[PDB]
Amino acid sequence: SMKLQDLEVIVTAPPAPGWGGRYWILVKLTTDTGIVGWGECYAASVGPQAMRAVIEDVFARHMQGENPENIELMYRRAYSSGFTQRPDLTVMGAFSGLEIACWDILGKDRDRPVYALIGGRMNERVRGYTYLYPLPHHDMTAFWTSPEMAAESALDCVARGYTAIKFDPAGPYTMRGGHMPAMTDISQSVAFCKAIRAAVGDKADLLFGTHGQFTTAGAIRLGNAIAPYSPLWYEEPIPPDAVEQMAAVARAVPIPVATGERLTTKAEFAPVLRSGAAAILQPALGRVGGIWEAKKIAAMAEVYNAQIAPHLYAGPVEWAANIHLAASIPNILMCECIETPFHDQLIKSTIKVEDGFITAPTAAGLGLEVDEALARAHPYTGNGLHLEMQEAPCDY
Amino acid sequence: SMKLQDLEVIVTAPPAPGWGGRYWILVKLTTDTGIVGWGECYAASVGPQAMRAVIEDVFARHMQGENPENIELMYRRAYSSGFTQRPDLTVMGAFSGLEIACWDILGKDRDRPVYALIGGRMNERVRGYTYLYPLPHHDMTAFWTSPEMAAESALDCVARGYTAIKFDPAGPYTMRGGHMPAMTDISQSVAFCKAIRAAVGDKADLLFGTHGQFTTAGAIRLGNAIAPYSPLWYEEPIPPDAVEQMAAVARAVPIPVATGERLTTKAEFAPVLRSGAAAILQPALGRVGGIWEAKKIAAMAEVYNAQIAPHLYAGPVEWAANIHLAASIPNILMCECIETPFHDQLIKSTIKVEDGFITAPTAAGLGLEVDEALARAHPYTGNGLHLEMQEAPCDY
Amino acid sequence: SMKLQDLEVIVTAPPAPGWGGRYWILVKLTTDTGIVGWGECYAASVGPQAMRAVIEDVFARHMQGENPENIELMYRRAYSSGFTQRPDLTVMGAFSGLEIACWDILGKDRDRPVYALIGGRMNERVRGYTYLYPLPHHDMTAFWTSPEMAAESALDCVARGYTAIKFDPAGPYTMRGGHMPAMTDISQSVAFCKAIRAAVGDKADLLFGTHGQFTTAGAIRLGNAIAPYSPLWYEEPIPPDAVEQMAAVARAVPIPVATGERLTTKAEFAPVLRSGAAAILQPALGRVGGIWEAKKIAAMAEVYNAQIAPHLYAGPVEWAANIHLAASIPNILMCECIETPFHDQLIKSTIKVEDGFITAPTAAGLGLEVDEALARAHPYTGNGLHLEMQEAPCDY
Amino acid sequence: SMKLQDLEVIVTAPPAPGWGGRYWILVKLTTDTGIVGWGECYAASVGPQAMRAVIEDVFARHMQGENPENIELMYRRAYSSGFTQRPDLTVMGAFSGLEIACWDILGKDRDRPVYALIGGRMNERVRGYTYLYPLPHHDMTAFWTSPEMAAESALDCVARGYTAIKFDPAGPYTMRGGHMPAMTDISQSVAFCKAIRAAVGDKADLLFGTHGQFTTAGAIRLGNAIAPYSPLWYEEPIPPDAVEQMAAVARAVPIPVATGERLTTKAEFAPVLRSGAAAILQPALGRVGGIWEAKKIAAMAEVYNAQIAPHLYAGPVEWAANIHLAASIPNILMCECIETPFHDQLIKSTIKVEDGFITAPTAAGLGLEVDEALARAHPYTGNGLHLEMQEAPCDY
Amino acid sequence: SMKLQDLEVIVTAPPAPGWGGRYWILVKLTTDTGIVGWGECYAASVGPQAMRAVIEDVFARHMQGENPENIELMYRRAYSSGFTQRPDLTVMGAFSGLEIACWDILGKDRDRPVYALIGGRMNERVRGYTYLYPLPHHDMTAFWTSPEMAAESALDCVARGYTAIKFDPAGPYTMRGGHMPAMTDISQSVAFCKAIRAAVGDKADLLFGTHGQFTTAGAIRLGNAIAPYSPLWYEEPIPPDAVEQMAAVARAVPIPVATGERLTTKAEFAPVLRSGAAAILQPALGRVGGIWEAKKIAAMAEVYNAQIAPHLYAGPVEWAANIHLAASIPNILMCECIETPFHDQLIKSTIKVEDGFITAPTAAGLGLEVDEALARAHPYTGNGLHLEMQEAPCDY
Repeated sequence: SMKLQDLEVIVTAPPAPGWGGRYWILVKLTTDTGIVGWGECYAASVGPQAMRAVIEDVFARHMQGENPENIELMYRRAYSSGFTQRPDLTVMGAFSGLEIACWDILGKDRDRPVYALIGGRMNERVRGYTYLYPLPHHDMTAFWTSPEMAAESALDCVARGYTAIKFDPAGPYTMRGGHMPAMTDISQSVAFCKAIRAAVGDKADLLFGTHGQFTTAGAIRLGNAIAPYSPLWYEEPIPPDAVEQMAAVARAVPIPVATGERLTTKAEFAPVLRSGAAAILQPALGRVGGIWEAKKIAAMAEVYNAQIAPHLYAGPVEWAANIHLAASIPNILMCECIETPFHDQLIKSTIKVEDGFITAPTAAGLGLEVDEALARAHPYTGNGLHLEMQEAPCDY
Repeated sequence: SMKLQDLEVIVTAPPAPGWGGRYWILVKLTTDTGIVGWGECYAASVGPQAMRAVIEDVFARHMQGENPENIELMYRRAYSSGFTQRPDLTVMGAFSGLEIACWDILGKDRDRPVYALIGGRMNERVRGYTYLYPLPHHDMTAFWTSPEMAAESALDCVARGYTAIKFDPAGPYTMRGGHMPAMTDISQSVAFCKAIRAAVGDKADLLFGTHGQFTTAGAIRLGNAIAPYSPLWYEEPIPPDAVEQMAAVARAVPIPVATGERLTTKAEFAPVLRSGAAAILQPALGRVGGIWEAKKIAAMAEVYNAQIAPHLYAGPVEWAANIHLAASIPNILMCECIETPFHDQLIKSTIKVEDGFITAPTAAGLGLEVDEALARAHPYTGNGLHLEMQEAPCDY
Repeated sequence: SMKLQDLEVIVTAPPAPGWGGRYWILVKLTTDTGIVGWGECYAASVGPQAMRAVIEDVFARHMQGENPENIELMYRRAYSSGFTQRPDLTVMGAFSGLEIACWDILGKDRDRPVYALIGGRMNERVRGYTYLYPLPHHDMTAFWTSPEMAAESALDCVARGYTAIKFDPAGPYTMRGGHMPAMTDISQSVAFCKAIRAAVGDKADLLFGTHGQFTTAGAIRLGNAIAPYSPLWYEEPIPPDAVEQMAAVARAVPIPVATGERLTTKAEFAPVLRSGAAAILQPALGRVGGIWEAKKIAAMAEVYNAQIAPHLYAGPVEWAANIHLAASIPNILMCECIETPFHDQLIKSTIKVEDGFITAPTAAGLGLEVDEALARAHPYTGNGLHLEMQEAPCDY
Repeated sequence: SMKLQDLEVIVTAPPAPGWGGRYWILVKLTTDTGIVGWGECYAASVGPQAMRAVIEDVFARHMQGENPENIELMYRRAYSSGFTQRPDLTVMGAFSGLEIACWDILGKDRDRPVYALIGGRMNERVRGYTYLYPLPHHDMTAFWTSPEMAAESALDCVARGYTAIKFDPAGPYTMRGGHMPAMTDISQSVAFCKAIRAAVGDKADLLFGTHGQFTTAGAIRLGNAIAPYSPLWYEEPIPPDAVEQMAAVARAVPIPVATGERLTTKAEFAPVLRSGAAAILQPALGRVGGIWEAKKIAAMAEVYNAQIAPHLYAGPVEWAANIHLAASIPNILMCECIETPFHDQLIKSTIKVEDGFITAPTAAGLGLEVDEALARAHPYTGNGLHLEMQEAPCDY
Repeated sequence: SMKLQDLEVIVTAPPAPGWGGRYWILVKLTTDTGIVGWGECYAASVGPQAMRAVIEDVFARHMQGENPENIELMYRRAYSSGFTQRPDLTVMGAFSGLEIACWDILGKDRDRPVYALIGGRMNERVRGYTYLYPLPHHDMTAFWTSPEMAAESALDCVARGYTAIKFDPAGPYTMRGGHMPAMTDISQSVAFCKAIRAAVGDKADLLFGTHGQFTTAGAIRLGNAIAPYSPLWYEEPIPPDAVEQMAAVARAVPIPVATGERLTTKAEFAPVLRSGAAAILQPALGRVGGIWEAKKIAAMAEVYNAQIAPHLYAGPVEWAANIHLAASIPNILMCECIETPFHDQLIKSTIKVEDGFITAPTAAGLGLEVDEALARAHPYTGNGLHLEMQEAPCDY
């Protein structure tokens, strides 16, 4: 009948230049019958050590002993934990990773690809995209304020088959809340869009990968400045804590709005759709509630004629979860990709970006072979968080 | 992979008094590997023979030769058939039954119950309800306008474990569209409620089960008249073709509004939730687009703090799908039930109501032993449609 | 007094190149007094043979034996059939054709043109428009992605007296639901507009004739990309299954939105006008519920200061119905025309486009002389639907 | 085609006690081919003498020498007269009566009843209702403030077969605008409903026939007070010049609101429906724009799940146009009736109320035989308008 | 300036019967200058052990080595931790308790009560209230379903000077989400209100203390049922994850809605007020973001003419922060109180309820003298969370 039994947490630090963050939180579950599943947690409101305790509390309290088929039940338990029953970002981070592991386990038990268990091969291939990263000759410090070098990266990404590319020239996000962009921030953003569009012409779409730096006013001003270059989407124009405000940006600029990487559960995505705050949803599966929760959200997007674009600023296990969701949904737009040697070998190259696209895996579960020894051979030893928000204010 | 190859359509007609309708449309699917699934189409816009052609077409065009795992894909094909991509009540009725059979097949192939493949056993048991049917010693003509006899039935249902009962005392629905209830329609309604509430007290809920006879004005007048007897739902107050009007009713009466049986696809249920037209959804699985589609709707009701009460005015195969949906969703209210000797024997009693509740089936697929020879022995020889809207006007 | 007695269904297949689709579903009704009427059905959710049974069911069940004068009555039965009373796309497709045939009958009985029966000659002549089709010297396959050949074709349309021309360069529509355009899809749309606008100058309006390929975001991006060339309308920017979304496109682009060819009944058109989803309504009379239902819709659009543009992707019979509707309403915009030899011959040339306009017919009924012989000598033997949604995704 | 040629206006004055008003304005049209049609104008802003000049002007400018078939065209002309194109109550009151005569003419030319021309026999019998008028033995002046005597009248109406009766005990309407009812106005209204509901029980519906006397606040207070007696409708709760405000009453009281007897054209009825100001429309056909205009309005009501209750405070001719409209619309609710010997005599007893209902007429046109001699023998010699608004304030 | 230096977490467990929960999480902060401040964390998503790691992380990352005066800055840091900047229930539960200790420290440094620091003594006495707990002679298990015994408790509370009492007879809250109440749930709720209102008369207000058990529909049914007994408020009618939905209850029932004990930060309270979801806010200070955050929220409530009713289901330390908030805000309504010997002892009887009220404290800071030894002598040895959500479904 099958029962979840063992939990291991492995925090692994990607090697410099560390595209993808300071550390990835990996979970490995084992059933009483020995079926092993991998998952990944997306949480950094507190550090990895605190998260370990959180993940183990979630697992023991709501999941250990349970039949892995009972995803609804386990979600309801974690979501309701401690008389809450409302989005707990940290707890959901914990549960999402464990839940993804459950799916990897279910695919192995059923001997099918995960997407085959959740609606079938809707898509043979999935369109991918990547951030513009420094080229092996780019001054890695200048590269981040250089329209010219970004355009070079864009050109290289296109040659590799990518049909869309993301970037954020808009300046620093801070702990202070939204701020008005400096004029130089606006000019910079225009120069980037101008340079990158001129480079790739029609061959690719531009994704403005803003990080919620701005007040509604600021976002609108910046939104209209980059409008002329025909960006596919305008990501997180304002901080994730004001739904009606983001819908206000959406109405005021011609660019489609994208958001979701910092949201969790359908409870939070529902109002985003209902108000018109975004036309493109970007869950981080390691945060949002897992694959199933994300299937629910994707069905919601359908009735708003909206598309999903799964977030990735983490490791290849989370990414695999994204691919499997992407594969099973009619309204997929594209999957975010982070192509590094370390991403590739953590899973022994089992899933791969091929000329811009990702093919639906054939292997069982997530289709991964996780290199646990490599994972353990790279411990995190910093005291920072996976991601961090600047202390200093915008520079005028 | 398994491919769907064969299709058999079987129209069977319930022996009198025919609780459940004039005929049930069963589809029996078989894959190339010899696995058999049963589905049930809920479609009566035209007769069984036209529907047979519709079902045959839909199957050959969009499903035959396809991996049964690909439910998303097949739904998209059917939904879009012929450059439509909007709800087609007749095609979707055909697809719904085929899609159901697909899940029976997948359940057998995985050797698991259907609910285990769609989120797991969220519910060990499911609350049931029945309509108030005449007792053996009841004049089967007088019964339907009799508060006194309806109360005897109410009592009999309570003694049998049922914790909820439905009735409709409000007069006939006609081809004409909504009308104003005769004042005697309101009086008879209030008298039913008075009698049934008196008899059961707290042991059961009252489900006022209208058939959309009324104009908005009329529906609101009726609703306010039966509100004192505290019904749990007010079902289809008006016709299924004006969401905003139903919401109007919902805002003007204290009773929760239930609707669904005449709706199809999530594209029609979305505006129902969005506009406040109904707090309780009642999809007919043989009509909405199948089990998967209904899972998406249940997920949608979920962010409206709303619940699902699967419709049943058909045979035991559709009921079975209702119950596998029910067992899998946290936001289930109750399942419509119809206990007749024919229902029971058509599935060799494999699924049964017990003391008002239904236990999550255990066997593979839908968990049924369909008695094909018995269904074929009961051909439909009538001229009528499964249901009919009378021609005569409301009698004043 | 006279009654509807006999029905013949005749499916006819136009010769290549096939402007008008794969087949037209013609209905011929005969009264017991021997008067003959013709009509056309617009339905392709299932194939010709299935429709035959549906049409035959609809007629036998609700129309046969009935006084043709009773349009309201027969509509209520079909609309309500089998306890539905919400739009059934397949049943209404069938009914519309029978309904149009009834009008032809009525016109022949009254010895007056149909328009004279439904409000009189409001318009002496009716403004027409056409798709841009390949000129004889055009590469058939290259033409469809060539701004240059389109402008050549558009110039020929102006020469023949057309004052508006339609085209769709935006790419393929798929069963997957709305997608985001490739930048090439946008570029190409712009080049088509630039080219076609430069050729015709003020001499003709451009109608951007899109097909619901896109997501709301994608539709908005495309929309104000083509705005600089001043299209008279922006057709079906998104799929027909999300009203509120289409209104969202309408608020965001400066172009007037037209829609309706995949809609049926006033019940579906009412929320389109009410929501501001479209300023221009394009019923297909063979689908929408017939000439009468279409008059009701046209009067509805009147109180929204909106107009009607009858859709044609079918035969001269549906077209005849369109023109009689057109001649009878104040708020007529224009009438889609498909000028092929076979369109002409099937009605022995009884109605003609002349220098871009059609003159109100004088002959009784629809004013046609249908060439049954011709129709029967062109049967449809194909396996496809009149129209079809492609399975492959948009190419990126 | 035949052309409208001659106009004859005939103002006739019902004998005492004169239920139906001070005078009816009849029009008699003759075609060049000698066909005679009768209609009725409903206009009293200015007196009989000024209205003659209005009617003669409208006829000569817009309708004389036109084919009577061209109803849309003639409406467009009158509606637009003198660069207006917005509802002109006075002009439309003239055109409505002329329009009705056109339908009478058309029915005779076609040799069918008018309803057979406008959608056919949707209804075989029309449900009727009547004001509570004094019984012979009643003090004709005490009666209007006597719940007891009103109850005797209602009870007599039920014996004659009526299933709904109307009354207004709410006090006088003044030229001042809406006022707050005196507490005595409210208590008397209550005492009327109580006595009439007690007398009729379920045998008849109560139609509260207010005359827009009250401010919104006052309307709401009155409505709530009478709610307990369950009136089918609450007529003109406030003046007809603030729709948003009437919607406010409708939302604040449980009683279905009815209005329309003082509105004209679909341009004024659209906002009523659209805002939820009324659930029941009551056009006066001699004012609203004619039979065709009433048809468009009825179609509009359909998509709001609302009904039509044709107004009558005039002669038998406008009543006939009411009956033919009612016969042709699915959403009829009931027709107001005024039973006096003079009504009967003016049309030679040709259409009658029988046991509460009216059977669809059979003779051609309106099916009337108007007694011109009797009309010309009853000249209006008074100065008063058909109806008037009190000068004196409400009495507190 | 002084800097926060040391943190000490102390989990303490109230003795039986343990009103106030399973354990309280206290924090003790010391400055480099040796000043000691106490606070209380309100978090139970995860257990005491995980929360320690959370609290220690938050303190070390964001507050250690900071001037305690910088409350805005420390909040901004914690709120934003790890690129979040949206409400994190778990992290905020940690920071809230730390924040309270900061205020205790500040009050001591300034040598004034905390309220004197945050707007001053707006109120000299705070109005209090309490749950109905069992009286000694009560069967401690029969009591919770005994209207009779609850009435005895309420009556005892009135003798002690309370002017408002809270109770919840509505049934259990489950991890499943909202459910429909059983009729017995509704009848018992009614019997509770009746017996308690009868006993207290006008001497006290009834606070219906529901726990978000119900679906919207169910919430509305329950509310209407209890309305007659005139409760001052209706607490958490539904789960805290659908504001639009809670506003819907508020509009549908006459009882003022209260909520907030499960929300955090002004970012979640703003939409509540803005949508009319609640008229009375009840923040748990140990969860919402601290005393300062509660102050901003109270100011927000002011412009909505809404009040604040500080939540307490924890120890005396959070209660103290409640009292100081209450003392400083114009729109206080009442403070929840839990009177156990252990509450008293933990703070050495230093703040007390007297005759239903609490007098503004006088000693510096929180005005408490926390008994660390008593706290450290009552370790939590259980595994359960402070509160939990039932697994079992509602019993019908």
